[PDB]
Amino acid sequence: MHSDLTFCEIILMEMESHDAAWPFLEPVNPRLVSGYRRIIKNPMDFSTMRERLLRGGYTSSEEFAADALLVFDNCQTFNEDDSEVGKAGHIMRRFFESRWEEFY
Ligand SMILES: CCc1c(-c2csc(N=C(N)N)n2)[nH]c(C)c1C(C)=O
Ligand SMILES: [Mg+2]
Repeated sequence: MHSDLTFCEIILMEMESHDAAWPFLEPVNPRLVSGYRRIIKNPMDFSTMRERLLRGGYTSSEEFAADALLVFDNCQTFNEDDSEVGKAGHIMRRFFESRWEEFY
């Protein structure tokens, strides 16, 4: 749908610009994060969804939502809930779930 994916733009822009978005704008650099490659099989981040979305690489809004949920799953997999990335991921995750349900 044009509408299904016109909305994925709105929310991704809103995540891209959220105060808590800083852990997720770029891919995690495994050279700098010991253990990340080993633990996180499928990395995901906002710039990667942005690339895929501009490219037309999403066919349904469900695919987009899967990529968003994967950012936060990988976050909670790797970081303790009281870590700084962890605290930021809970804010970004709660923002995403609520903004996504407000539409669907
Ligand atoms: C802790 C590193 C990390 C960042 C990140 C972005 S920027 C930065 N470093 C400073 N602000 N010093 N860390 N993002 C995610 C999703 C991470 C992990 C391992 O899950
Ligand atoms: Mg889940």
